[PDB]
Amino acid sequence: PRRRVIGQRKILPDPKFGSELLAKFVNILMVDGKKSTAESIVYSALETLAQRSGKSELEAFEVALENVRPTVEVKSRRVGGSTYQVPVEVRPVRRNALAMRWIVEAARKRGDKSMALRLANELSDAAENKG
Amino acid sequence: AKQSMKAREVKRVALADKYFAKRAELKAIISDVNASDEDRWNAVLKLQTLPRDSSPSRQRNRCRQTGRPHGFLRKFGLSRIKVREAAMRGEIPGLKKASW
Amino acid sequence: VSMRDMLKAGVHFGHQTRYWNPKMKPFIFGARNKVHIINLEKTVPMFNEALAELNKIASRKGKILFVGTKRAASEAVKDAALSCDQFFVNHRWLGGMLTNWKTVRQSIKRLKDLETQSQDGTFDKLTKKEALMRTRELEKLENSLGGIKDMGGLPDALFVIDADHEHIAIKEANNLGIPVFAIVDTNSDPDGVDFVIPGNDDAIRAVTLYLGAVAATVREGRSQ
Amino acid sequence: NQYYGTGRRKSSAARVFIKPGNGKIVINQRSLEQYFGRETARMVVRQPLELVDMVEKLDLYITVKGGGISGQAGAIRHGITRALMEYDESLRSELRKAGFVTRDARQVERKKVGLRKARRRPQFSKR
Amino acid sequence: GQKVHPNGIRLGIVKPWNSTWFANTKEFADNLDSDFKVRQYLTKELAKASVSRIVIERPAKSIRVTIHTARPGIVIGKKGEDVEKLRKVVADIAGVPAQINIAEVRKPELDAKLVADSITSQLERRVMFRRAMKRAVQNAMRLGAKGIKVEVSGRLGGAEIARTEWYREGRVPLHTLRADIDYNTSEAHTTYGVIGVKVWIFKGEILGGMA
Amino acid sequence: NQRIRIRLKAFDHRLIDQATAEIVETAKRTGAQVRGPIPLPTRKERFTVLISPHVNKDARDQYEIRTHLRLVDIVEPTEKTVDALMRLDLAAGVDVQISL
Amino acid sequence: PRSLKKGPFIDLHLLKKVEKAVESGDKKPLRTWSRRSTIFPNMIGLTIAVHNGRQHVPVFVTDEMVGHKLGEFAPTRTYRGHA
Amino acid sequence: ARIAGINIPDHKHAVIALTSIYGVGKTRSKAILAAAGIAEDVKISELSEGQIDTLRDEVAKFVVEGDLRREISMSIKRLMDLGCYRGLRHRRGLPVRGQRTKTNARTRKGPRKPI
RNA sequence: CCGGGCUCAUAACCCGG
RNA sequence: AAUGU
RNA sequence: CCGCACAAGCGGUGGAGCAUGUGGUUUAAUUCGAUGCAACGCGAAGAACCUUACCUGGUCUUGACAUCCACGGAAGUUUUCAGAGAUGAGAAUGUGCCUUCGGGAACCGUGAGACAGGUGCUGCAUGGCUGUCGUCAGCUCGUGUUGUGAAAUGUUGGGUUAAGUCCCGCAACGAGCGCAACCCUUAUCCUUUGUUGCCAGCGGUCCGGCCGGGAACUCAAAGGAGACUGCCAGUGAUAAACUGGAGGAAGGUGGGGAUGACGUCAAGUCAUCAUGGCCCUUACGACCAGGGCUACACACGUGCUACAAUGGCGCAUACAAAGAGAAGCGACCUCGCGAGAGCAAGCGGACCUCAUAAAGUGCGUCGUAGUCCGGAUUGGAGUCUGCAACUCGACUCCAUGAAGUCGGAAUCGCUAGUAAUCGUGGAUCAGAAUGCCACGGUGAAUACGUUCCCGG
Ligand SMILES: [Mg+2]
Ligand SMILES: [Mg+2]
Ligand SMILES: [Mg+2]
Ligand SMILES: [Mg+2]
Ligand SMILES: [Mg+2]
Ligand SMILES: [Mg+2]
Ligand SMILES: [Mg+2]
Ligand SMILES: [Mg+2]
Ligand SMILES: [Mg+2]
Ligand SMILES: [Mg+2]
Ligand SMILES: [Mg+2]
Ligand SMILES: [Mg+2]
Ligand SMILES: [Mg+2]
Ligand SMILES: [Mg+2]
Ligand SMILES: [Mg+2]
Ligand SMILES: [Mg+2]
Ligand SMILES: [Mg+2]
Ligand SMILES: [Mg+2]
Ligand SMILES: [Mg+2]
Ligand SMILES: [Mg+2]
Ligand SMILES: [Mg+2]
Ligand SMILES: [Mg+2]
Ligand SMILES: [Mg+2]
Ligand SMILES: [Mg+2]
Ligand SMILES: [Mg+2]
Ligand SMILES: [Mg+2]
Ligand SMILES: [Mg+2]
Ligand SMILES: [Mg+2]
Ligand SMILES: [Mg+2]
Ligand SMILES: [Mg+2]
Ligand SMILES: [Zn+2]
Repeated sequence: PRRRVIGQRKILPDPKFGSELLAKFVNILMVDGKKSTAESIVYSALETLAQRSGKSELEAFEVALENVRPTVEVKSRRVGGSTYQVPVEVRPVRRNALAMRWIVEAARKRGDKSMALRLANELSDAAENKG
Repeated sequence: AKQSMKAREVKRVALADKYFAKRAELKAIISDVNASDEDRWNAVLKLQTLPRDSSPSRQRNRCRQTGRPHGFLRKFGLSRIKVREAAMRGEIPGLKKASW
Repeated sequence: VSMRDMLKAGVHFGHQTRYWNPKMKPFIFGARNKVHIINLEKTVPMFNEALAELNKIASRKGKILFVGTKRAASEAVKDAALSCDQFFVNHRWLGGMLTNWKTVRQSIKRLKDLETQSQDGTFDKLTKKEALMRTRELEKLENSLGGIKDMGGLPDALFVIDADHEHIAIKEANNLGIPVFAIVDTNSDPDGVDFVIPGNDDAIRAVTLYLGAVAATVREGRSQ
Repeated sequence: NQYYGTGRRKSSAARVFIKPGNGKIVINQRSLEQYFGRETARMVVRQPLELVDMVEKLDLYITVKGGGISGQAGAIRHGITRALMEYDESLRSELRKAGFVTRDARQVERKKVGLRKARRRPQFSKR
Repeated sequence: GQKVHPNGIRLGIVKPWNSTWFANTKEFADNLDSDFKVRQYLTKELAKASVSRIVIERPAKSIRVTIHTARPGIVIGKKGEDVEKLRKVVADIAGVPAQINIAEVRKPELDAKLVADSITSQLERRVMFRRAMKRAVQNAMRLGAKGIKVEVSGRLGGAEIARTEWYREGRVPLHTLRADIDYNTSEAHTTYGVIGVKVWIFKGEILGGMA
Repeated sequence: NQRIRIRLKAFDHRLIDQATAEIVETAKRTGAQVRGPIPLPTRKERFTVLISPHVNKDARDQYEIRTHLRLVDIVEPTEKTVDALMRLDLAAGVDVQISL
Repeated sequence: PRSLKKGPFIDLHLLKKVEKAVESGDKKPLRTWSRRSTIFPNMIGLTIAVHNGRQHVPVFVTDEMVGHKLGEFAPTRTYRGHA
Repeated sequence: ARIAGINIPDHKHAVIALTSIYGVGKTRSKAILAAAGIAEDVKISELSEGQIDTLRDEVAKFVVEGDLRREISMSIKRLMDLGCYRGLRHRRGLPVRGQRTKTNARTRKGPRKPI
């Protein structure tokens, strides 16, 4: 907003685990408020990744996220009065958000037959850091 | 709405009132499932004979006051153009702006 | 009042030398260190005669008014006035107080009215917020009108702590031809004064001497 | 004794008649799992007991009505929280600090003149 | 900016509904029409009366009507003579027994409608409108000790180009719900075209709502 | 036992409160057992019309009518009670219905 | 279309005119306006001048058109191409 | 399998592979599969020839394919010979059952061309 | 070339065939 | 981007 | 300095088809009106006939609509012939009512005029009503002022707000209209009234609050309590204000609504209505039938359904809110693949009906494809209203299966219970909702910040 600063909105932690990160992932992934289906898909891809690679669903998920977290950005800001593409640091929250958004974009573009499949394969790629 | 319009309407309504029973009865005849084909045929033939305006449909629910043939309310018998005024005179009993 | 009193009272002090203020080279004892020195020997006659006039004024039932905006004498002016039940302005001279007394009367009315309601206490009938507002407003009015509310009309003369700090009041009063008794210090102009006390205008002791002599005179003349 | 509380979320109402018991859950005289098609609402509603870790010791005789699955779940939770502290005051401090106690007030907007929706407007014609 | 009717805003609590009889949807439209017919007839009858207002009532399957005017005598008639001339036809259009009641306006200057009707009459009688507004507001401020606003609009002075003008005195918090405004308007015929009028009279910051 | 039942309709809740007051007291004095008038949910009809003549098409404003309800029932009412209820006549804005 | 229970429609004056014509063997074209009239078999081999808002269009009844309207064969509007 | 002429139903669930027959919508397909007492789901494969043949008989009862279209053409030609409103618009490639001709008529008129 | 964009226009420039 | 009520 | 004015988000338009409005063209006629923003799913909350103002033909001339005079007849009812109809021609028929007993009132016909009639002109002659700046924080007056005057001052400066909100300094002093507030709706608790509404605890039950009982609970509608920066801190010129904390259902305008300060656009409306003034009187008035308002090489606006596995198809099975009903809404039961048909209970409606919400969720299936995708077009045949569906209605079954696989230049909207997504109602209305207004269910991301925009 122009005039003065604002905060941000809090949301539920997932009852199944309690990973707010997962809460944000399901949210960013959800469409048309269809949260039930979204969480179903998330859990399916989560398990079919962790149980085919790594030890614990949550831990595999986390390390995968890590493996793609960025640190710098370039989106221009008119700091000098013009649209300079100055590279500035990225907020850790923003880092996570971008990581999640990107990985979900990849799963969307991965294929047609199983959303759960596409997702798990994407995150397997992420954990392996070749994706 | 020109006076001729209203004359037409009043004549129409009066006449429609005149033939109501006759037409309803012949309708009952015609629709009847088991009714003789010939009787149905004759009834249908006759129904043409009645005045065209007699049919209730040809009316129009004009505003009572202005007679404007649009924006009519049955709840009030008037065009939208008038009910706002009458409402805000507070004359329309218990009529008040809705803020819920 | 002895001249020695004026010297002790620091009446002789002077303002820092001012460019293009050559209006009053005369009437000054001297100057040094950017301090112009006042001719108190002139003060003694001027002072005593101003008192001589004021005695008659008070014997006239003369309504004096005392105006003070040099903060150092704000108390003193009120005290001398109340010593003779005379009216005063310790507060700022909000301007117009004379030239649109026509206007000011209304404010006087409203002050009276809020006083009356306070004595009714019917503020409590209103929301507490409004009542505290009402009290605030009444105080705000009393802050300035208290020293003049009682006169019911224009005074008979002005007493000025300092021809300068009280400038606007003098300006206003001159339009009516009201006499002005004023202290004029170096770098201050009698041009607007009727009766002048040559003396330092920014020393409390000088204020005290002026006001004591003045109040004694006004009290006696009023009391005949 | 009898302990009671009322709950309301969205546009739903819930009666919580609750008594020292064994934690059985009866919702409209139905099993919780039979009530909500997914554990989700079950997980959500069980939380207030979860804080107290006293999940085992009441008998729950319950109604919820109106709204939808989710609002209803929320009403169930609200009523349960109230009825519980209504049962025992001393738990109230931890309960509120634990963020259970408030009542949600958000509700819907009406449709408005010139709007298709609460906060959506027809196409503008670009100029 | 165009305004909302003062009466309508004040109608819910401060201003009475000139009619308040009950009806189902069934009778409602014709009940309204009967009220309209009667009142128009009354206005012609009451024009000499210049009655401020008329309420129509439907107690117990029978109608009733009350009229407020500047002069009780004008509207009534000696020994109640004329009132019955009206009662006949009003009971007739009403199709039901009818009765007339008259409430005197005790300070006609304080009625928006009366002020407006007077102003309009003088206008049609070629009295200078500005003088009319002057004296009217003068009376109002003298008598009510409370604000008044007034306006006029049209081919003022028979000019070839139209215009409007208005005048205010004292307080007129139209926006405040608590403030009560006697609002009305009127018509002033002109040898050329039309002239309109509108009035707002603040009388006292109500305490106690409709009660 | 004989049961008398009473419903009331009008546009003002206060008016109906007072009417009921009259209805109950008149039945109390006469000594019939009286059921306290039962409040009931009210209907509200809503409407809106274009408030502007000719082309401008926005700005329709809305209005609402609220009709309040109250109910009273009398059991084993005294005959004097019954006629006493009959005797009462309600304000023009009030609409009354009684049933046995 | 018209319910079968309801039976066919024809406009009585027209029916009388056609019955009379066939009986007489006059066989001259019949002015009319009753587009809504339905075509019947008895009127086969006949000719009818159907009004079209401006003019009565000649038409030669034949068995094929039986069961049609009379207005179906009498176009009202016109169109000859924008270009 | 070759059925109802020279048509080959693909080897999908019998009912839909049967709908593949032109002139056979889902209704007729369900009907035929019922009549044969044949589970609709079955592939076209795994059917003894006799089941195929009884299906051939079944479809025999239809009006289908070449004769279907032949009839359609006869109806439309019949319509076109009339000179009526419907026939004229039929021959003009214009909406025939009363849709606006000002706009939204492509599927009948065709892709836009310049004026 | 025509037709669409750009303006409060008409140009400039812009898009599509 | 030149000229324009 | 400010706000969907950018930035960060989400998702559309622009292409496909159709719906709808408009430009042009065309026609006997396609009735009239609205125009950057602020016309163009707009007047119109609903054109088959009527509507209807236009076209074509047929008709009338004190007249379709009102009074006034004379004159003749109760009224009215039933019925035939011509005519597309308007009308024309006849038949019997009524034959009455109050009558002071004179007649009169009733009505009806004819005749005489005076007049009637206009959707004919002017929104730049007008009133009324409406759009627009803009729910933008401003706008002015009295006295005084000082300045010779023309004036300005007030209303500027120092802090602070959503704000001319407030504090402070201050030739100005004080006032009014805007702001805020007084109002509805909404959130927690109480009193009070308990059926048609309620069932915790009683007793019985075929288990059906079914009924005995019960006034707890929920709930209904009236009336009360409830938030004040009030509290702690801190900070600030001690000011005002600002930051945090507790308490609490609700914390700092708790949310939403109404409410639109002076005035701008000779903005719009002579077609709701009003009217200056002006044009027409066998016609610019009126009646009748059919035709048009929906045409159709093209351009434009707004929209609906899409191009599919988050999906398609089948079987089973959860949870809402609000409205409308007497020529009405209409159950149960029977008939039909279906639209529907027949019989007929209840409810003016906490009682009866409309009327079983859909998204969700268990099981199964479909494997990326012009598809079990999409659905238009076209054929055939049916139901309903209505006198009457040819031009031109909606709705049902079989069969037919376009384009279309995310869409350039360019561009719209949104900050939470919002966007998005999914169902319900009502009004105009015989019949005709992809428009318009309400109602629930499910239900998010983004915000560095003020530098380029845009209007203030
Ligand atoms: Mg109709
Ligand atoms: Mg049990
Ligand atoms: Mg139920
Ligand atoms: Mg719109
Ligand atoms: Mg919705
Ligand atoms: Mg408004
Ligand atoms: Mg098919
Ligand atoms: Mg942006
Ligand atoms: Mg125009
Ligand atoms: Mg005939
Ligand atoms: Mg005659
Ligand atoms: Mg204008
Ligand atoms: Mg103009
Ligand atoms: Mg100024
Ligand atoms: Mg603001
Ligand atoms: Mg109780
Ligand atoms: Mg400090
Ligand atoms: Mg403090
Ligand atoms: Mg706290
Ligand atoms: Mg507050
Ligand atoms: Mg306000
Ligand atoms: Mg016609
Ligand atoms: Mg049109
Ligand atoms: Mg399909
Ligand atoms: Mg219906
Ligand atoms: Mg294709
Ligand atoms: Mg057909
Ligand atoms: Mg959709
Ligand atoms: Mg709908
Ligand atoms: Mg309806
Ligand atoms: Zn000094």
